[PDB]
Amino acid sequence: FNCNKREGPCSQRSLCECDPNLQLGRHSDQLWHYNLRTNRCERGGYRDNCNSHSSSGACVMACERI
Amino acid sequence: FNCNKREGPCSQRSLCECDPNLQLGRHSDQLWHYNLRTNRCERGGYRDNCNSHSSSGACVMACERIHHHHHH
Repeated sequence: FNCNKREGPCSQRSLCECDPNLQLGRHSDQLWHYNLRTNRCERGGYRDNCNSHSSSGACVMACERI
Repeated sequence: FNCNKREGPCSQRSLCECDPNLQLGRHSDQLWHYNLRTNRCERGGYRDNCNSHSSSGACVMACERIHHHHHH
């Protein structure tokens, strides 16, 4: 399933299940990513990685589960 | 469709059809948004608006390419 925002769409799956450490595009400390091991969003994102989010609240809604 | 990223998911349509001027979350100069009238990705976006993108390339692919090809 696609993880590069430049190369195809990002499924709802991809937003949370893409490895956030894939260095796709420049890194930004103003973006956020979901950590599937901890079930928490954390600061930082690679801007062309499907698992990169524009805000913490965007990431929480997209990916964090109870 | 939903446009508030904090309150629900963003559909593929919402990425491109949400009004990019809707002031949902704090503005960021480094985000991008899609202008549906001109079919062009432009600089700036509001962090909690579904039409806010992490890079120009992300916006181009989702909106100038995919949405523009399919939406009718």
